[PDB]
Amino acid sequence: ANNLPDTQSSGPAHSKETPALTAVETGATNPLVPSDTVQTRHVIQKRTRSESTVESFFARGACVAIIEVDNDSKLFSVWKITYKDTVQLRRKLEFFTYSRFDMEFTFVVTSNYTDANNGHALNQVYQIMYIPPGAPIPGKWNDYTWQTSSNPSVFYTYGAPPARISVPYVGIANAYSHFYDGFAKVPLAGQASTEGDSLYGAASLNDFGSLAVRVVNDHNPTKLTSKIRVYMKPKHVRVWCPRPPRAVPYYGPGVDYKDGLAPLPGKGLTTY
Amino acid sequence: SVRVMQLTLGNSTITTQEAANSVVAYGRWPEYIKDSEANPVDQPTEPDVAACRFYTLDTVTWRKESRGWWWKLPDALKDMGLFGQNMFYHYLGRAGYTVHVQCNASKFHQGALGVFAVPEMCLAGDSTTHMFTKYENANPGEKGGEFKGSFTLDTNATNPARNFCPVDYLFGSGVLAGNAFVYPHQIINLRTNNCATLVLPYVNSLSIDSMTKHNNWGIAILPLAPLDFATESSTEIPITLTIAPMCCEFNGLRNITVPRTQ
Ligand SMILES: COc1ccc(OCc2ccc(COc3c(Cl)cccc3Cl)cc2)c(Cl)c1
Repeated sequence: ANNLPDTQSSGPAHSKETPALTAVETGATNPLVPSDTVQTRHVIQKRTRSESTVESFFARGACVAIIEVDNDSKLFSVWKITYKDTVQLRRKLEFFTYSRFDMEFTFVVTSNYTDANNGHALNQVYQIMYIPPGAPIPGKWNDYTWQTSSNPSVFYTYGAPPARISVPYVGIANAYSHFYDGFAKVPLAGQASTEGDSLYGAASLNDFGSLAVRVVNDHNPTKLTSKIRVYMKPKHVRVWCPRPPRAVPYYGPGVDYKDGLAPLPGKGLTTY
Repeated sequence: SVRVMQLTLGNSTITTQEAANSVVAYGRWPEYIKDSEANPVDQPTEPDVAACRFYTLDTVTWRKESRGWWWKLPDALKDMGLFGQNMFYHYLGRAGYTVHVQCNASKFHQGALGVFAVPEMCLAGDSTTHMFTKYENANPGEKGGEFKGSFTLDTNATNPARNFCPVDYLFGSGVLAGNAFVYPHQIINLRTNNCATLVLPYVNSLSIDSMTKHNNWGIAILPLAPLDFATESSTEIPITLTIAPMCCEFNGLRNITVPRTQ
């Protein structure tokens, strides 16, 4: 996040040192600066790379999900936690193979009457319950699971500033894997083809669990719908192994492609 | 004294025996770009004596009916010797100036000319289409332009003139001319002086810019008190304009620029 070096003045040359010539076969990039190939003046550099630090690049709340609940089973909804339901944050994360950070979740809740001239309801309160992989998932908008004696819940009152909570680095590995070239199972010799088969590039069937959202108020016959837009921001970021960015449209959770396979336009070789 | 001076730049010298001091705009003398304010990294060219010398643009004539004249810098000097060559061969250019306006008469003549140096002197157009003045009209070169006594809207839709319509009392830009004194200036009152001398530093929001796309200064000359003589309804006295670029430095050399004309 710092300063750039100054340009030193450089005069003419006539020597056996040729920085302009190189050999990219080695796998290295030629570290030339302007003064290597032209005469330069002294410039005191004041520009910095403060905004392109790994932290500043991700320091934005991106939408990862839009959970919908109809307060007239739709009285409650469950969202399997992921960053792949949307494309924008996903593409930025995928510039790297591994990552490690904390997360900040902000929830923007909106609601409205479906009918322009019918129904009425008192102010709604929402419960956003996190169900860690293993915990019982709600079957009804009002069954015993909503007691949350151990699961973390967030109760949001409609109209209040967006709710917000922080989550630590929760991975079971030392870093989050954006790419996993493997399987969760190894098919063994002799077992039925139905056996030992698993998805390519998938780890746990339930990585991070899911969110169960519901309106706590008793539902009125009035037609109402609410939407909880989930925004996530990685804070305290560290990333490893850069990768080229996604060039064609995403086709699922994997690196699969199908449709926009011809991303580049035509342009004449000798056309400026 | 305040009245006698001699200016020498390169191979050119100007003498005056009736000056009224000289003005140094904003109290800043022209200078070269410092390393702490430098932007383009390539080695600059500094023609020095070949470009920083006095160039005499065309002489205009003042009559009882004149409304005023205007020029744009570096535009008015684009065809001036090696200054013009360097201007067109380089992407970027920077320069300050010494503007010397000349106008002598006699002890029986009257009149006062207001000579103003305006940074970013944007002028008003002639159509209902905003910012419609075309490049060729905005950059007249050494011949410059003239102020008018009234606004006249160009209505030829088939062939719009796309020119300026600078009304004099509106300073050609929608402001009152009497307030133009907030800009560096001098007055050539015939009963007092022969000339006006202004030293202009480079003014811009950047250290260096494109001289072909952008005019930094504008020179406006308005008759504050009209020309009058003895009893000759007929009177004409010339106004000669001599300008010298200062501290010229250019960056970004390539093939020469040949702008479209007329
Ligand atoms: C590589 O990029 C990643 C890695 C992991 C991720 O998710 C891990 C994750 C694990 C638990 C929770 C649970 O967080 C919550 C809690 Cl406790 C209470 C209330 C609401 C929430 Cl929301 C949320 C996200 C995401 Cl979205 C991107």
